[PDB]
Amino acid sequence: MPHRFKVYNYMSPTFCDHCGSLLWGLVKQGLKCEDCGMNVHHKCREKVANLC
Ligand SMILES: CCCCCCC(=O)OC[C@H](COP(=O)(O)OCC[N+](C)(C)C)OC(=O)CCCCCC
Ligand SMILES: CCCCCCC(=O)OC[C@H](COP(=O)(O)OCC[N+](C)(C)C)OC(=O)CCCCCC
Ligand SMILES: CCCCCCC(=O)OC[C@H](COP(=O)(O)OCC[N+](C)(C)C)OC(=O)CCCCCC
Ligand SMILES: [Zn+2]
Ligand SMILES: [Zn+2]
Repeated sequence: MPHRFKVYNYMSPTFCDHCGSLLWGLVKQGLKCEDCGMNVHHKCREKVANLC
């Protein structure tokens, strides 16, 4: 099933579940899936399989 990613403000350092690199920045550092909690870079979103 597709994910439902929504922009998220990460309060502690957090790494992208797709590529492994840090979700760097002060705010809105990436996207969190509302249904499974996966965290991704904005630009990793299209690389993620529809396996929510
Ligand atoms: C030496 C690190 C160089 C890269 C800088 C990345 C960074 O600063 O944020 C990654 C936070 C920072 O850890 P913190 O210093 O904020 O404390 C959390 C550590 N622990 C989870 C064990 C309680 O670390 C983690 O939570 C887990 C990943 C640690 C290895 C990543 C290189
Ligand atoms: C905090 C100390 C740890 C240093 C960071 C370690 C690290 O993970 O570096 C790698 C990620 C790369 O993330 P990027 O935001 O460049 O994009 C990765 C996703 N995609 C390639 C698909 C677009 O890039 C960064 O995070 C570095 C900061 C980039 C700009 C800061 C002025
Ligand atoms: C004096 C103003 C400094 C200029 C920096 C721009 C800024 O205000 O912060 C913006 C970024 C978002 O990243 P940026 O908009 O700087 O670049 C995009 C990075 N990526 C395409 C990989 C997502 O949002 C953040 O939270 C990071 C804080 C700044 C780090 C970037 C150098
Ligand atoms: Zn999901
Ligand atoms: Zn990523």
